[PDB]
Amino acid sequence: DGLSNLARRLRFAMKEGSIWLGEQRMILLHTAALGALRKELVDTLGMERARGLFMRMGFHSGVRDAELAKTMRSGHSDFGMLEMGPCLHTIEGVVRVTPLTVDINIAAGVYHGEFLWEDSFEGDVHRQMFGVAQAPVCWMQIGYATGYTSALMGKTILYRELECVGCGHPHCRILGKPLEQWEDGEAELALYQP
Amino acid sequence: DGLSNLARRLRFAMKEGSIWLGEQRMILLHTAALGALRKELVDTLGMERARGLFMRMGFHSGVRDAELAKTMRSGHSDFGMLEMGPCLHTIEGVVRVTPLTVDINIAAGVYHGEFLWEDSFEGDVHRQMFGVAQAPVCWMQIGYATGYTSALMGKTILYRELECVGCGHPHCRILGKPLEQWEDGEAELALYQP
Ligand SMILES: Cc1ccc(O)cc1C
Ligand SMILES: Cc1ccc(O)cc1C
Ligand SMILES: [Zn+2]
Ligand SMILES: [Zn+2]
Repeated sequence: DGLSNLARRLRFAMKEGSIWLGEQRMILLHTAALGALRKELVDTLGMERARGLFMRMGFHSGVRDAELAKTMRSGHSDFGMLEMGPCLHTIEGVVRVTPLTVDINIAAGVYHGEFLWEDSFEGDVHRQMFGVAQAPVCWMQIGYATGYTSALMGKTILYRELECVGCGHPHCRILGKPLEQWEDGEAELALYQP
Repeated sequence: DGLSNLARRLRFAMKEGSIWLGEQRMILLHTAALGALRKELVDTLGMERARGLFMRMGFHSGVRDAELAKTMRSGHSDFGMLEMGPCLHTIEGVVRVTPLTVDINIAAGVYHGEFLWEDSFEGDVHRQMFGVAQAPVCWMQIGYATGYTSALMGKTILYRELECVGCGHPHCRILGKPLEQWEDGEAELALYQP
């Protein structure tokens, strides 16, 4: 439903050699190509520095998709507004999202969201070049959620992966909530600065 | 155009959150998101380190798409083979290509090709993050042509931008030819090494 609706805002304009999602120009990019960039970045700047670059890239994508969802706001509930995010992420072929428990009220600054991630392109791309890892590896995907939800709520909303396919788990699972409700929220917020 | 022929190799499966072009998984990525990453890489590693990283990412994309083109060899001419490169580059929303002159024989190792680039995503976004540039800026786009053509020929075909919108130019213009037919071809080839 949310997919069908938002999918109509994705258009291919070959006569411009361009692709548009709402107001934003998009490119189709091979995950292998992004994966080899990630490898170079990790290999030369280190896992931590690379994680941040990607999280902030994901952050701007999410902010942009939130602007797009903001225009499509009429008739939609707060949850329906939130749902567009997972939907765009899915349309963009990034990940398949299933909302598990979602508590939102934008007026009241209420947000607590848990989501299932399946077929995370990031997790199964890190795998093909690093194998399994200690910490969660879907950095760009997390930044997108963070970006999208913070833009929607008009306040800092951070996300963490509780489990991730690149750690060896069967799925990625994420939790989003306001900066105040994270035990190390200040360290988390830092990663989103250049 | 044969954009039609290749269009059938692009399959969107939203009900799964994935996009495949031939046998490569793809994502739709906001050019503004790539722009932000590009900005951080320049500021942190310099113009030339970054240019290298993008050329190499583009190179990987090109090599993968030439693999797709090869499965569609059918009863195509060498030029018709060559032509799927520009077609894929246009399907992926990167740029629209116009051949000026194309001289190719894969068997004999001959290649000399000049093209127009219109509506370059990469030139357009570089200007938005840095302004007009001193030298051509469609790094990822050049690497793709290089990678695609080199993989198709089984020999190193390097491309250079003679003109670029990122420079104040009303369009981009490129020249591709074998390594040995460039005077500086050994220092150009260096950028394709991590
Ligand atoms: C809000 C949002 C957007 C995209 C996702 O993958 C997940 C979430 C939670
Ligand atoms: C070969 C090839 C591939 C992609 C382009 O944009 C241009 C050329 C010439
Ligand atoms: Zn993950
Ligand atoms: Zn250019």
